[PDB]
Amino acid sequence: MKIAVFSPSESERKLVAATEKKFGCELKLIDESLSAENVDQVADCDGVLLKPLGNLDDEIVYKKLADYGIKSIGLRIVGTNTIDFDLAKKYHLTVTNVPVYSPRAIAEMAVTQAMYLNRKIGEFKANMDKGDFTNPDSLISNEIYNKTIGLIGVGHIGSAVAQIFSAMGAKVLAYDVIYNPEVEPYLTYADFDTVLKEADIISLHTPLLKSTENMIGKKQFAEMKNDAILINAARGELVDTAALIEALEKHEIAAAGLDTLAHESSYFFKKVDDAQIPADYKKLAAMPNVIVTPHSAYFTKTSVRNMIEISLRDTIALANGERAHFVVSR
Amino acid sequence: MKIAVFSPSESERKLVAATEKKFGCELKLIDESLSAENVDQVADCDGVLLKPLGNLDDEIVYKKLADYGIKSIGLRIVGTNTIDFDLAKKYHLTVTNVPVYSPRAIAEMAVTQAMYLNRKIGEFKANMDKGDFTNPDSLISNEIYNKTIGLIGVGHIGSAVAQIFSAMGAKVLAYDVIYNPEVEPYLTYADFDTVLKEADIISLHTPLLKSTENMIGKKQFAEMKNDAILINAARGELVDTAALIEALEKHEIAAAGLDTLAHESSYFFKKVDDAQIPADYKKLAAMPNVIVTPHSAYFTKTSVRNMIEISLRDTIALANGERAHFVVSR
Amino acid sequence: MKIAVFSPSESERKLVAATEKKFGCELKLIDESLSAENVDQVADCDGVLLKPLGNLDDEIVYKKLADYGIKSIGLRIVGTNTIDFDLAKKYHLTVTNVPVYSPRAIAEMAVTQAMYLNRKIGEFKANMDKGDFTNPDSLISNEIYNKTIGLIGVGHIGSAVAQIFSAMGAKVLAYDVIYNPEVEPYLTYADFDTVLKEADIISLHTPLLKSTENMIGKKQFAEMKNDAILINAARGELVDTAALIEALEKHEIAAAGLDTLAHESSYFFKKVDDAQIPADYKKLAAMPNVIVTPHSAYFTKTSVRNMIEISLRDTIALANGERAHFVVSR
Amino acid sequence: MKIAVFSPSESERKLVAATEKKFGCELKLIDESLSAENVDQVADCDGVLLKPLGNLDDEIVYKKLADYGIKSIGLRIVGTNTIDFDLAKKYHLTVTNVPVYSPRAIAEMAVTQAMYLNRKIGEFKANMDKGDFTNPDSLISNEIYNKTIGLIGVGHIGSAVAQIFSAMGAKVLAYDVIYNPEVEPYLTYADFDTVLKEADIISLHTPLLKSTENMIGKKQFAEMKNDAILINAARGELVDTAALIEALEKHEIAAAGLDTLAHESSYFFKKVDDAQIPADYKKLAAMPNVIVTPHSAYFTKTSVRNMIEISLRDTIALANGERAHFVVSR
Ligand SMILES: NC(=O)c1ccc[n+]([C@@H]2O[C@H](COP(=O)([O-])OP(=O)(O)OC[C@H]3O[C@@H](n4cnc5c(N)ncnc54)[C@H](O)[C@@H]3O)[C@@H](O)[C@H]2O)c1
Ligand SMILES: NC(=O)c1ccc[n+]([C@@H]2O[C@H](COP(=O)([O-])OP(=O)(O)OC[C@H]3O[C@@H](n4cnc5c(N)ncnc54)[C@H](O)[C@@H]3O)[C@@H](O)[C@H]2O)c1
Ligand SMILES: NC(=O)c1ccc[n+]([C@@H]2O[C@H](COP(=O)([O-])OP(=O)(O)OC[C@H]3O[C@@H](n4cnc5c(N)ncnc54)[C@H](O)[C@@H]3O)[C@@H](O)[C@H]2O)c1
Ligand SMILES: NC(=O)c1ccc[n+]([C@@H]2O[C@H](COP(=O)([O-])OP(=O)(O)OC[C@H]3O[C@@H](n4cnc5c(N)ncnc54)[C@H](O)[C@@H]3O)[C@@H](O)[C@H]2O)c1
Repeated sequence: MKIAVFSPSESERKLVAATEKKFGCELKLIDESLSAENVDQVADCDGVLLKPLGNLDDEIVYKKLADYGIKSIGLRIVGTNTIDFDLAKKYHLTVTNVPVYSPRAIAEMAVTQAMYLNRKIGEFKANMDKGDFTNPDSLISNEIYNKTIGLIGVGHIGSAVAQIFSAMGAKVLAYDVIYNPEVEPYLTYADFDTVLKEADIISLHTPLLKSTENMIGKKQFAEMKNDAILINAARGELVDTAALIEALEKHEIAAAGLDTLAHESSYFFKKVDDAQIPADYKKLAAMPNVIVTPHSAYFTKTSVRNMIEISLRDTIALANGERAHFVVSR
Repeated sequence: MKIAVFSPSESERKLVAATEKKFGCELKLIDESLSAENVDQVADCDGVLLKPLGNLDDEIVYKKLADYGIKSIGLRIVGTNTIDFDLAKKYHLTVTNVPVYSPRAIAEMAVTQAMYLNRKIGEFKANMDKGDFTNPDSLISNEIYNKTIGLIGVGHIGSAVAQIFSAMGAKVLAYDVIYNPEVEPYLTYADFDTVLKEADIISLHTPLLKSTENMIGKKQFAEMKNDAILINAARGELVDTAALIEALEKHEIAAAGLDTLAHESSYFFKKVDDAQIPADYKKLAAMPNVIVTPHSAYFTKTSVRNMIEISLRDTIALANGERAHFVVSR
Repeated sequence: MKIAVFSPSESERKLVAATEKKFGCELKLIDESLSAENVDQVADCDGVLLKPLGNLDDEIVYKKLADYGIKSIGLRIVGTNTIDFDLAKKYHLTVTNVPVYSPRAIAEMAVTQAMYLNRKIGEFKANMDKGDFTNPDSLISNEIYNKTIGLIGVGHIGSAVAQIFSAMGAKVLAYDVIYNPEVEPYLTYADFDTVLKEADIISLHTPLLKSTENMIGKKQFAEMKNDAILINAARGELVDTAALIEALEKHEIAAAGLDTLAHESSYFFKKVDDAQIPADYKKLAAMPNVIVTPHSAYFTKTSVRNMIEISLRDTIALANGERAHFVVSR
Repeated sequence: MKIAVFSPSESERKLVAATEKKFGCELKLIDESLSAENVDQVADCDGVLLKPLGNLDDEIVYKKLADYGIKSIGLRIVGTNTIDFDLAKKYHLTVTNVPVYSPRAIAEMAVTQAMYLNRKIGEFKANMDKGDFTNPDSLISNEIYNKTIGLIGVGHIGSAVAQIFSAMGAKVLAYDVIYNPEVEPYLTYADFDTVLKEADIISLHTPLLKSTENMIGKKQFAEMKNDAILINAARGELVDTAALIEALEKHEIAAAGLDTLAHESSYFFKKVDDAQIPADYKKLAAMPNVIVTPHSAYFTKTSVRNMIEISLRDTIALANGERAHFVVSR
């Protein structure tokens, strides 16, 4: 039928025809995200796909959706915080989401950042920018199969990181609160401290909770090997940025790959002026042994494709009164 | 026994003591390369270990080796272009080398640079510098298991690139003029032209011969995919640098990672002033979709140790009358 | 505390001390499974672990459990059919289970059987038993990386089979009703018929439903490649045994590995006399190109360990009024 | 051109036509091995392709080759023990061979037999025959990623066994007298004795020399784990068959898979009567924890094709004056 798609990305636009054909449906793209202003635009539609910028706070929207026969909120993301479930239940609109879009995409960004820093390519470049094309011992590297990898958390994504590294021959240790037999071939569970002590490469794969805010701080960097490489492609708030920067400057660790940062929402996904970018980012950005990507581990064709198709699939099912995989409503 | 060592790296120095214990021999360390000037320091030595800066022109050195009972010359490296094998023969100096110190060192540089450029991490950084923290579609990436790898030449190193990439799920194609059943679990043989046409990532592993100089030029960039990544951790002269720069500038290929570059001799392995760095490097280094490392793919602990411990071991054998594994002709 | 363990296996007995220590609890093993007769034995216990032979039909058991403070039925299996949930809810006894004990154990049995039949070791043995130590062409094999694998269903177990085979270099196709991004690196989804047509090795990984009873029958064997190898380490009822036997005898397929068979419960896990074993089994047993194991893909140390520990873990939690992973009760 | 072929296998016959087209040459097929009796059939031939049953004793054959312009002798196999290299030299017959036709053929036999015996599939069958369909603890297995593999010798084949096993998650240890950096991602080097002590699965990949005959005897079985699996797809004479049988009978090791056996010449590759089969084979074949295959680890399509297409290719080159890759000394 006709499904409204709000807040389409440049990348989602490229998929529309394929998607229309595959699902035998029409997509109606609207350039802003859904809000009391432009809800009058789903009148001609049977369902709705959202990428909310900011909260759906008012109920004039939640009502007018019900009026037009819409029975679902189809989210093209994992995050649900913009969705007032108070109102959702009230108007009988269920909510679907997209939790798993591509674990390998994030995983591969993690491994990639780790590789580059291990090989010290940025430091070399910094050396070269100043005229130094030597091979000093300080920039000596090592084969990845001589490395121990430490995962904090596993999940779909950590599971994938281990698969990859273990496939290159590295030894992989993980701390976790749940035991999962699936990953045993690829890693060995150990506890938190042995993992911080013995890892050459550490990568974060922990959900953000009040209990894990700042779980990597000054104490942990000191416990880490001085030539270790931290990677955080999980949640910025897991790491104490200042403790990081300091650990970096005092050489208590060797490098870092960050696809997330605390207080990122202020500048990530945005165009901005110098005066708008925070100073901690600028510090990390100026370091040849640091990578920062703007939270784009996810950003592959498959992630983008799946974000559309999984959300559409569920949303159509609930337009037919059929059953949808990824509810979050009862 | 005592084996002399010429012109070690500062990281070669770091292993010395460990090597002495592990072999149970002494290592008379001389900073500068062997010459008529320092040849007499070998008097009290059994065998010799060589890293020649330059051609070994003088003959009075080859005589004096054989007058000191030196029965072989142990290249720590793979090159031979300074050994006058004619003089070696008269003085009955058998000549060993190290051809295989760490294929995976180099394979991993090549993989590492491919993944970084695939994830377009430097293009993201180039944006972030100008205030842009978005995810435009021009920087969308892909999972490695959706890419095709094309190898020109295989060899020890290429074989290793194929193992790793195919272990991450990629299709690996390879062109070679010699068949090796060993590598078929990891790749599929194809014609040169089909490799260029079909490969998303192309990595060169072809020796520099007279018939392979500028093997990749204008014609061949023309034949590649326009989102292709070209990796050269082999020999700079395999690639026509102007053809490459033009191809990059015109977006006829997507990225390149080069550990080696035509005309590098003049500045690789040196400290130099802006004026001494060529203009073709300055262009490449300015491109956020390019990586240049200073021929450091080899540079791991493992390599540095093997450069020493493999030469030593054939040098001690030949001194004891035994078999060396890496004797060399012409 | 003290947890009763009913119907302990010989293998579970070997784990008890380790388990007691790890969980800081006492295990009380009872040789029969739980029944109205011996329920008076959990009086001294705080929870209960079951391996039911046959249905828990009567409620004298379900009551007397409640009387003694027991708040859970802790199953050391996946199957719940013996559990009268009518009565469970009635006595406020929740039910836990063990769905995932070791996917790799089943997966590895599958791969193993497949390998052996591909290499034709049994046919060779049959040849040898008669005095033939030749290498006839009919018993020529091939490298596994020249093979295409077909999975019907994926799941945890199929996912694992693909990982392994793909790691050996084989091409892996799967049909499935759900899309799972996790397995894309290891297989390629295709539809049912292409998979039956193009696979050299096919393995079943489909749950038993009325819709999948006999889904492999005469029609399918005919569609399969004549030199293909079917493996069923899923559910016996998925395959039409007579259609199988016939396909085997007419050489419409080449071999089969079966850890399950229709009407197995009559003899599996049992000691029996010749007159007690069915004729279809005896036929398949007499074929050198057939393996039948008595439903023991699961049977490793890890499966057995996990079956105990996962069921104990949950069961203790519910003894404390804490939360248990694997409920099946509401 | 025309190349004669002597004593092809019936599976060698099957490839002939395909080979002719792929090379664009003829293949004059002669059933029996080259002799003074059939040497004259080569008159109209360019080069020759050899599978000698026996010693090439006569000299008048070597003369007549060189009178027919035959410049080389192309062994399709790896053996040389029937080539009188002395006579080859006078007649200027350069002598090629095939040492590397398919390392993975054999590696995969070795892996296949290890997994079958680890899963104890034959011990289960031995039980099922006697009416027992249970899962006693004496037949419990384990996941491959919990086992340690020990390789005595590496080589092309051993290297392949290490790749596969380490790709399934196992720890691989190897003893060798030569260092190869290439294999370090897949295994870790150790002493001979620590390999025997620590390995759950042991696979031999050591050439039969005078110094390796009965390399595995009573002493060494004594040193192995008592649930160890010994795999010999190398050369029978590496193992003391009586020591092995005694070790099995006494349960000093857990299983063995042998593709090769001391004194096999007398019955491997033949059809024979009970009376002609030795008693040490009869014992082994009776053990459900043993596998004997008739030296067929090599036997894949790929091998058979390479035995022909690698010899052909060096034989055509040498006939055209070009370089052969597998010329042989002594
Ligand atoms: N940068 C990105 O592009 C991006 C995108 C999506 C998700 N993420 C983040 O990456 C993480 C990994 O994703 P996933 O799908 O593999 O995870 P998941 O959410 O599927 O599973 C989380 C896992 O973390 C572990 N864990 C739970 N509590 C923990 C604790 N207190 N301490 C340590 N470990 C704990 C458990 O193993 C659990 O299974 C997510 O939690 C999310 O925060 C990042
Ligand atoms: N960047 C570094 O740090 C570094 C250091 C040392 C060596 N290298 C280079 O890495 C490269 C890969 O090494 P390798 O072990 O594969 O080399 P190798 O010498 O072991 O074999 C190279 C392969 O190239 C193939 N080849 C030959 N002629 C060819 C042609 N005309 N076209 C295509 N292929 C051809 C050969 O079959 C051979 O198998 C080599 O060129 C080596 O010089 C790089
Ligand atoms: N022999 C043994 O030792 C043993 C032990 C446990 C389970 N099993 C069997 O093996 C199977 C695989 O286990 P698992 O944990 O990987 O699976 P699972 O139960 O976790 O998942 C089942 C999967 O099968 C697929 N599927 C569902 N319906 C289908 C249909 N109609 N046609 C084709 N495919 C469909 C889906 O991908 C689904 O995810 C189980 O379903 C079970 O029957 C065997
Ligand atoms: N069963 C079959 O079908 C079949 C067919 C052909 C060959 N093979 C055999 O398979 C075996 C493995 O082949 P490969 O390619 O590894 O052989 P290879 O000749 O390539 O190398 C064998 C390795 O054994 C090592 N070695 C040498 N002396 C040793 C000693 N004293 N102790 C321990 N190790 C030592 C060497 O370092 C060498 O690396 C060989 O013995 C070969 O004869 C079997």
